Amino acid sequence: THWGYTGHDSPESWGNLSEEFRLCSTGKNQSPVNITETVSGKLPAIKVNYKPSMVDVENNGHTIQVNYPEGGNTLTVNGRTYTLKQFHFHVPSENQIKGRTFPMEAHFVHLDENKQPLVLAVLYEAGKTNGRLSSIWNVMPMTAGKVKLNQPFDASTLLPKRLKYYRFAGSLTTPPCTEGVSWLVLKTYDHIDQAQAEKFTRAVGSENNRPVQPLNARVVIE
Ligand SMILES: NS(=O)(=O)c1nnc(NC(=O)CC2CCCCC2)s1
Ligand SMILES: [Zn+2]
Repeated sequence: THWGYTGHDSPESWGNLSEEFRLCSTGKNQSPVNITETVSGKLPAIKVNYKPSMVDVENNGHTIQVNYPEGGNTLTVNGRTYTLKQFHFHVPSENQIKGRTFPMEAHFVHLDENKQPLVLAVLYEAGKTNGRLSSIWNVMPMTAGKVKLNQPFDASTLLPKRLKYYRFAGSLTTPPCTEGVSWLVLKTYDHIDQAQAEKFTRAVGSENNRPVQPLNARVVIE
């Protein structure tokens, strides 16, 4: 069933579009969130194991996604290795820090051996063109369709050297809004410029950011 960010299909309505999307409205750990107060805790360090891989880029009406057919881009935290299935973008950002909304957000989506989801998010400030993201922008399908990018791609370079993060539990930010998703949101911002935001949006069709969901009982660790 169709869903989106304007009209009757918009997030306020995802629950009612079908039986499967019901959690979108009745969830109590829904993403995104606005990150206000936090608990200072001694979090486990992220280990990054990203390397050049043969990737392919997809526009599906909703977002611009880079998919990894072959495993071997992984991420280790507290003993468990999480495999990157894909990364993708939202303009503007979905999550917020202290009321604040970022020009763009990227979500690196992993599963461990046990099919336990983990999203790693990177927020982008407005600034200089993003040189590392040009490879992907330069062949971004501006209407629905999957090309297959011919230069290996190093997600390595989209992650910062400084890897402090907010930690909470949540959900898919797109239907069916499944919960039980680990969220790790990176304190070091990257950057994109005006041209890049508008181009992603041009292509996707609209702003693609679900509204911030109430934390409820959840604590964000910092
Ligand atoms: N907008 S977002 O970053 O929260 C999303 N990222 N991935 C999404 N869906 C999938 O990755 C497929 C897969 C299917 C079942 C296991 C978990 C997720 S929504
Ligand atoms: Zn996302």
